[PDB]
Amino acid sequence: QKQYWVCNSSDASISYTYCDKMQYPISINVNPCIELKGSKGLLHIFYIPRRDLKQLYFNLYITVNTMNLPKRKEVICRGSDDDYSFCRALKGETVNTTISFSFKGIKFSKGKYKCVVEAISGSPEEMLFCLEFVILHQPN
Amino acid sequence: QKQYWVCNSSDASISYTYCDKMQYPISINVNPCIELKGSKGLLHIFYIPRRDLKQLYFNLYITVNTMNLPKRKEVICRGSDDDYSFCRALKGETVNTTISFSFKGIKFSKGKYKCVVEAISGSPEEMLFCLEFVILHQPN
Amino acid sequence: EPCVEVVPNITYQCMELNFYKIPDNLPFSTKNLDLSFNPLRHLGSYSFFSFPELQVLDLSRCEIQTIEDGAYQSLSHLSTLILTGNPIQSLALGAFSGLSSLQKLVAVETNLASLENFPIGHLKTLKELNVAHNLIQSFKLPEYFSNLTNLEHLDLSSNKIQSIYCTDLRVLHQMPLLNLSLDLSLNPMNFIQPGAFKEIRLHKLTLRNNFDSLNVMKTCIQGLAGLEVHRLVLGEFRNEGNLEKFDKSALEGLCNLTIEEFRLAYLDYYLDDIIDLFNCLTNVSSFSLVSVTIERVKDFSYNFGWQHLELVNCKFGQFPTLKLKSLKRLTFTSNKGGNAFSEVDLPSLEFLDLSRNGLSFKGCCSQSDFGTTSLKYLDLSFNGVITMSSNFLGLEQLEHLDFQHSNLKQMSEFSVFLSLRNLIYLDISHTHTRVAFNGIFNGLSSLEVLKMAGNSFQENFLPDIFTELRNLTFLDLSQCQLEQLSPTAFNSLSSLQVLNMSHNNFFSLDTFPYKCLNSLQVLDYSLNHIMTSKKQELQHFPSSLAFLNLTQNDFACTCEHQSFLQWIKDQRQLLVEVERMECATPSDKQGMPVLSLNITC
Amino acid sequence: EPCVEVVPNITYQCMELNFYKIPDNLPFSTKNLDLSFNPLRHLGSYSFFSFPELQVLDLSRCEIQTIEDGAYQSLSHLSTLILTGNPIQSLALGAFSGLSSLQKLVAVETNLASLENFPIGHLKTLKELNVAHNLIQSFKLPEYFSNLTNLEHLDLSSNKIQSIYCTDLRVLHQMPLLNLSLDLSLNPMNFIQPGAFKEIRLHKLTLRNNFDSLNVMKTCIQGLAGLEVHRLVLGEFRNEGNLEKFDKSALEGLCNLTIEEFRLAYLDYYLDDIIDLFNCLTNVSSFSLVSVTIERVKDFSYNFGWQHLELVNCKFGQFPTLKLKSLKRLTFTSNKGGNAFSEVDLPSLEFLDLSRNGLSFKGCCSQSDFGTTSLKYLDLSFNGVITMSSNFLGLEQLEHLDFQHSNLKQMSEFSVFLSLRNLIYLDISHTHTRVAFNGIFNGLSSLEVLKMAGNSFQENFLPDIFTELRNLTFLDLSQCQLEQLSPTAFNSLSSLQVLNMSHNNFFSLDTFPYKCLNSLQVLDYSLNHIMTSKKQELQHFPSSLAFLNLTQNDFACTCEHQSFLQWIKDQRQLLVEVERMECATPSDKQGMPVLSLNITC
Ligand SMILES: *[C@@H]1O[C@H](CO)[C@@H](O[C@@H]2O[C@H](CO)[C@@H](O[C@@H]3O[C@H](CO)[C@@H](O)[C@H](O)[C@@H]3O)[C@H](O)[C@H]2NC(C)=O)[C@H](O)[C@H]1NC(C)=O
Ligand SMILES: *[C@@H]1O[C@H](CO)[C@@H](O[C@@H]2O[C@H](CO)[C@@H](O[C@@H]3O[C@H](CO)[C@@H](O)[C@H](O)[C@@H]3O)[C@H](O)[C@H]2NC(C)=O)[C@H](O)[C@H]1NC(C)=O
Ligand SMILES: *[C@@H]1O[C@H](CO)[C@@H](O[C@@H]2O[C@H](CO)[C@@H](O[C@@H]3O[C@H](CO)[C@@H](O)[C@H](O)[C@@H]3O)[C@H](O)[C@H]2NC(C)=O)[C@H](O)[C@H]1NC(C)=O
Ligand SMILES: *[C@@H]1O[C@H](CO)[C@@H](O[C@@H]2O[C@H](CO)[C@@H](O[C@@H]3O[C@H](CO)[C@@H](O)[C@H](O)[C@@H]3O)[C@H](O)[C@H]2NC(C)=O)[C@H](O)[C@H]1NC(C)=O
Ligand SMILES: *[C@@H]1O[C@H](CO)[C@@H](O[C@@H]2O[C@H](CO)[C@@H](O)[C@H](O)[C@H]2NC(C)=O)[C@H](O)[C@H]1NC(C)=O
Ligand SMILES: *[C@@H]1O[C@H](CO)[C@@H](O[C@@H]2O[C@H](CO)[C@@H](O)[C@H](O)[C@H]2NC(C)=O)[C@H](O)[C@H]1NC(C)=O
Ligand SMILES: *[C@@H]1O[C@H](CO)[C@@H](O)[C@H](O)[C@H]1NC(C)=O
Ligand SMILES: *[C@@H]1O[C@H](CO)[C@@H](O)[C@H](O)[C@H]1NC(C)=O
Ligand SMILES: *[C@@H]1O[C@H](CO)[C@@H](O)[C@H](O)[C@H]1NC(C)=O
Ligand SMILES: *[C@@H]1O[C@H](CO)[C@@H](O)[C@H](O)[C@H]1NC(C)=O
Ligand SMILES: *[C@@H]1O[C@H](CO)[C@@H](O)[C@H](O)[C@H]1NC(C)=O
Ligand SMILES: *[C@@H]1O[C@H](CO)[C@@H](O)[C@H](O)[C@H]1NC(C)=O
Repeated sequence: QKQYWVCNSSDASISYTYCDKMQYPISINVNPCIELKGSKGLLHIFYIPRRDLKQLYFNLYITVNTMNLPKRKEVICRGSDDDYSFCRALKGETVNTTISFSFKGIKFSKGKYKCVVEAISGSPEEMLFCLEFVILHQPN
Repeated sequence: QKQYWVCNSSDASISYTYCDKMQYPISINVNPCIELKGSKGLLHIFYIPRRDLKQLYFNLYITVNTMNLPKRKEVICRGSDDDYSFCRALKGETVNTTISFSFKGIKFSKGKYKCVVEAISGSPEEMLFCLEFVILHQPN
Repeated sequence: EPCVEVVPNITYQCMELNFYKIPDNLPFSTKNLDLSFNPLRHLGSYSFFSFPELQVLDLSRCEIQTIEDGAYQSLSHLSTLILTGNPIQSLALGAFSGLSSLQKLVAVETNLASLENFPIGHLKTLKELNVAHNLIQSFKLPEYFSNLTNLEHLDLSSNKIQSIYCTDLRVLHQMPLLNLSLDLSLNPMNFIQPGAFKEIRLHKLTLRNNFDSLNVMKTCIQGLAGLEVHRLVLGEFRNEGNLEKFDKSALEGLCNLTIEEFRLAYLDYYLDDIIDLFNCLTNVSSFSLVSVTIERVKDFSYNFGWQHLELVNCKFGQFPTLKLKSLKRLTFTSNKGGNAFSEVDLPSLEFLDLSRNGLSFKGCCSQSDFGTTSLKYLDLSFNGVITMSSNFLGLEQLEHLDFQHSNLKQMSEFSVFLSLRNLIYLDISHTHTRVAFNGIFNGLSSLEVLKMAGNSFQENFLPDIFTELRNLTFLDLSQCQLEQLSPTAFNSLSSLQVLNMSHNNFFSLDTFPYKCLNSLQVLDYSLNHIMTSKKQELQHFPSSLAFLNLTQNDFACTCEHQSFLQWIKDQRQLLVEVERMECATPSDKQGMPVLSLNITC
Repeated sequence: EPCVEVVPNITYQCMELNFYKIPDNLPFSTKNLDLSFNPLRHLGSYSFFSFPELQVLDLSRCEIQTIEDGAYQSLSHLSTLILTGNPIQSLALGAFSGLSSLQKLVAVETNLASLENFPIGHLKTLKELNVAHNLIQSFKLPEYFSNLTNLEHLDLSSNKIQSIYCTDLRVLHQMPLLNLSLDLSLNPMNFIQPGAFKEIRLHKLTLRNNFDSLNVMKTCIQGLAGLEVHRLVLGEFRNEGNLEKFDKSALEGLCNLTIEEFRLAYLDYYLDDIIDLFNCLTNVSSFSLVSVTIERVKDFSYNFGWQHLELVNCKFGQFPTLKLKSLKRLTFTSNKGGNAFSEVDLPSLEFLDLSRNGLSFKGCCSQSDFGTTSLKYLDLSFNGVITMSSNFLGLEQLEHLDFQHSNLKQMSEFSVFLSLRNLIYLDISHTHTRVAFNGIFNGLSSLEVLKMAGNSFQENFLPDIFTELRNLTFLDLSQCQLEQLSPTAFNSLSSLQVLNMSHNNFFSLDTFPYKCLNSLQVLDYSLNHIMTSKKQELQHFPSSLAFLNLTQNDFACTCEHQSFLQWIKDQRQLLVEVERMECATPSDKQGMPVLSLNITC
């Protein structure tokens, strides 16, 4: 498997690889790099979906240095008149977008956090891609 | 056992008798009589306790025409600097008082509601009296 | 067989298979062929001849430079084309020649430049035309649109449309019967000369994120006058740049139009008062807000004529105080900010839904909390903490009631559902309830569905609480940590068909309680630990019983209670998945299905 | 033996037994004789001679008209008299003659008229004197009070005291060392001439419900000037008539006094703003409100010097916003009105208690919610809904934490107690928690007591979550519906002494998990259904085990697993109440104690 690097901060080393048989390319950037201490920034994405990005959502499987957390379900855009403009896209339509984010207020232990991301969308609710992220964390 | 009548309203027939071996007299009045539909009135009490009315409370055992409800615990006056003046009384000290009450907002079925009242007080937490009330209810 | 085969001889999809021509080995009679992400640099005359019968075609990202005249010729019954992402620099006039029944045409991300040099002018029965993300400078409808009827959707979003002129839409005046849902989103526009829209009729109109300031938006809304749109949608997107300002002067002049349904989607400015805004959006029959942060607003009370109101995903500071004389339906779901509830006054309200807000009640339910007297539907599920202090007084016409996953309190202190004499559906599941009063379900004489899963009982004993529920057909008592039943509990339940008793802690299987249930069809005893019985009295079940789930629970396959296993193998016409019932206690006999074992003794 | 006998030869109580004289059959050496509600119309000289040694005497409602001189003569060691309810119309001078050590004298409901013709003037070592509900018109202390030292309480409530004069309390000036807790409640008073209290020192003073208007109260408070009371209590009673009015002008002039602790108990007027009231009650070191309805108050933020604040049983509209620079302890318990929580700013706070209010949190716990950084104690039990969105950040010095019977949320989504490295006590019981993350108890390296009863686990399996809790001595896992243990779960718990595992659903008793717990003393497996074991491997328990409760659960006394019952009867030096362990499964062998049965086979 090939390793795709993203960014380094003072206390993080985000990276990712592909989950399943499908290996459709994707371009992800974050500016500035995420500090696992409370951060704020922009997330730029360039993609060409293989299904309609309609009622897209994410399944998140997180692991904290070999302890599993429960499965998370994040609904990105819902039904009709959604917050984001990119989720009216169709197959083969280029998506080229930027989303702002911010967070703070939780202490994390040192270790090797890992996250499997499963995107689900479409009318028959099939999967779009699966990525596996790896985050190393050494405070200071 | 002797039956002590209290008052009649348009839809209630309150009455009471004594529970246990102790049969210390007590004078209870309500004006106007309680309507089991939402009411408001005054409760006049004349009594001579056999123990100190200190940190008094009530245990209530209610029965709705042969179905028991859970036991209720009503704290009348608590610790120090209590709301009522009568619960600084001592044994043999006359209590002669009036308390206002009001309620509304619950539908009751016809039947033969029954309530056993156990007063507990004192420093070693012993019982003061026990009365058994009977309420007949026929709406309209 | 390169192409994947989805449905036998009908649907054949094969994407990303590095093709260079239409495949030939596919059946002669197939429909809805998916063929995308395959390099086909050029499309030729009579390309699809192996498929005389066909419904759906799809050519996405199949990088096509030129479609020549006569393609798709031998192809009718084709109701859909998807030409998304194909860079087309020369579309030969006369293409799309033979398509007698074409309804949908998707040409997105094609390098379109205008609509008069677009060969769809002989088409008909065409309903939807999506040309979005193209390069279109002028919103002038060409003449052939008159010939083109049945058109219902026309999406031209994310184009380069800068201005509108009165000469545009000079066509569309000679259309007596015309339903057109238009969409112009993310078009950077700064000039709409007055009188453009006039005697025009649309069925929907969406204008999201195409105004760069407040004055631009004001003048553009002024440019609309006499438009008569049935449903108007304004707003913007969280993904892009937003309005720095939104005050009472904005959205004015929207009173020269004729609107019937309005929606505002995703403001980013912290709106501070609702009236003197939305001022001439009265007499609109349907009002809706989605993702608007009106959290510092004091005067919500005002008399609008709104027959339907919806607030979804908004942030608030306090619960809005509503006073609306004619509002039949209210939907207040998934909101975030404030967590409490206060009295509202809705004299004509029939449908209420406050779900997933997480807000608290105190003295929940009475006709003095909602102000109405004819409320047929009520949903309070997934909220924070509901305190019962009044059985539903003045709400005697209420057929649907849902509480699941809230936190009910004081539910065993009186007869809580005592007034609800016309109630069909009741759901109290995973409310932290502890049933300790026989008579909790008093007055529910019309109930048919009763769900309560996840609610314990006093000392884990099921008392006689299902009396007077004689219409009950569905009863769900699962994950209530039950250990004993009263021998006469399901009496009078002559109409029960499904009875769920799964995942409790039972040991003995008794057939006496169900002796007289003439309509039972499903009986579920699944995740228990049923090892034995009280005796060998286990008689026949009621003849109606057609399914008996007993899988997944612990059995003991030893000499003792061999008669129990004999009696269960005595009936295989009722068990469900005999593969999943096995032994567990004797470590030598483990994982062995119960019906298979022949044991001595 | 008419008189009931409480403690052998020590305490003899006999009330309502229709006596007419002191009983003679009682032992010669008895103490604390209770003798009340018995008709003794007259008390005579040397009445109590059979009791040379005696501590407590009680004559309540024993209707006594005259006590003659010389009674109680042969009676020392008597530290208490209770003459309540006796109508005394002639108390002979010289009564109470011989009582060398008398401390308490209760003369309530006696028909007293004044304090100079009261024969307690030779008494000494007398601490408390209660003369309440009498008929006393004048608050003039007699001279003999100078001779009477050690007096600490003087309750004269419910008397007819109308006015105070400067000549009153001319005594009490020649008392260098004097602690006197005075009480004047329900005395209808309308005149306190100025200068009465001056150079006077009290240790407590209670004035509840003795002012009929606002101006009367104002002038009376003016009559107090230079009083120097250590603790002042004002207010009124719900039982009587109340003040029609309470504004900022009231309670003024209370600034000429020297108060150190203040309490206001039970206002009936809906107070509307706290400052410009309580204005010159600053620099008071302790402030308290009980049963005051300050529900419409906006500006709670102001800089008082209050080192201790208490709000009990009050009604509020919003959570009061506190900004107090020096407030070490806060108690906010049992309040009623408003249900939410907002940030406070208490830079010097060490004790916090918000229990039984029923209020909700959102993002509960961080040093930005309380503004402090040295908080040793925190109690949030019996509240509504607490949402975890921050592990306790900035609260690293916190030794006590209680959550029981609240409703926690999001507790298995990260390490919630990750910062609390100095924590001794943790109580999360009957919070609706579903443990589904190994690592929920990460960071609690100093924990010694852990209580969690009533919290389920994922699929009812106990995982290895008690690692790093190496100081744990008390562990409570009861009514968690557990069915299986991991074979290595209580490892590293070398200091555990009590282990509660009562009222789960177990079937087998395994002794392997507890193989190495060298300090275990109590093991509780009570309300389970333990019938068998996994094998006959059950070895010795750790030698320290001195108690093993196994009562109340179902046993099966048949041929099969007879070895199990043999191994349990193999150890009677550890069982608890062998009377309560019996058989249940074979209906012939029912209610028979397990250790008693001798069965064949
Ligand atoms: C009685 O109530 C129980 C609720 O406890 C119902 O159980 C649910 O039954 C379905 C059907 O077996 C379960 O779904 C299964 O899920 C697994 C895992 O996702 C999947 O692999 C299976 O193929 C199947 O879809 C479900 O987990 C189970 N529990 C819940 C909470 O839904 C039961 O169906 C009810 N019985 C009747 C007769 O209605
Ligand atoms: C054996 O136990 C299983 C569960 O342990 C019982 O499950 C069957 O459960 C499924 C899921 O609840 C039922 O499914 C259908 O589910 C959809 C979900 O949206 C619902 O909308 C449909 O109305 C429908 O209920 C399924 O109906 C149910 N089986 C039957 C026969 O109703 C199972 O019932 C037990 N064995 C037997 C023979 O019932
Ligand atoms: C382990 O935790 C359980 C909690 O489930 C503790 O049980 C409690 O034990 C006491 C002592 O037997 C019970 O009190 C008894 O109450 C009855 C009825 O009031 C009374 O008749 C008895 O004389 C006795 O006082 C109590 O009900 C029971 N349950 C609860 C909820 O408190 C158990 O004590 C703990 N074990 C150890 C070793 O700490
Ligand atoms: C057998 O089971 C019973 C309960 O089923 C165990 O109970 C004993 O429980 C009582 C009540 O919890 C303990 O009581 C004392 O309770 C007061 C209540 O305020 C508490 O403040 C004291 O600190 C003390 O815990 C009692 O200590 C406890 N027994 C023992 C030995 O600690 C019982 O423990 C089980 N059998 C044995 C031999 O432990
Ligand atoms: C980003 O951070 C990662 C992790 O700290 C760096 O990777 C490691 O690089 C150091 C330095 O060469 C090695 O000693 C480690 O063995 C590496 N570990 C792993 C797991 O790769 C990485 O070099 C950083 N990237 C940049 C551009 O500085
Ligand atoms: C108060 O109400 C009770 C109950 O309605 C009355 O008691 C009953 O009196 C009627 C009339 O004489 C009898 O027919 C019933 O048999 C009585 N029932 C019981 C249980 O006593 C009572 O008379 C009323 N009191 C007054 C003063 O009117
Ligand atoms: C995405 O859009 C931005 C907006 O101008 C553009 O600069 C960028 O080049 C686009 N991405 C790609 C891959 O072209
Ligand atoms: C109780 O007090 C009131 C107040 O004046 C009085 O009228 C009444 O007589 C008293 N009760 C008795 C039994 O004297
Ligand atoms: C378009 O308008 C006509 C006019 O009645 C209506 O029948 C039709 O349903 C509308 N189209 C849609 C998609 O609703
Ligand atoms: C349901 O209950 C009502 C009221 O008890 C009764 O009239 C009706 O016959 C029952 N059955 C049906 C199918 O409505
Ligand atoms: C009375 O005051 C003295 C003075 O120091 C004190 O020692 C004593 O404790 C006080 N009395 C009470 C009951 O606290
Ligand atoms: C408790 O834990 C602390 C920190 O791990 C440790 O220093 C101490 O020795 C332990 N035991 C006691 C009795 O404090």
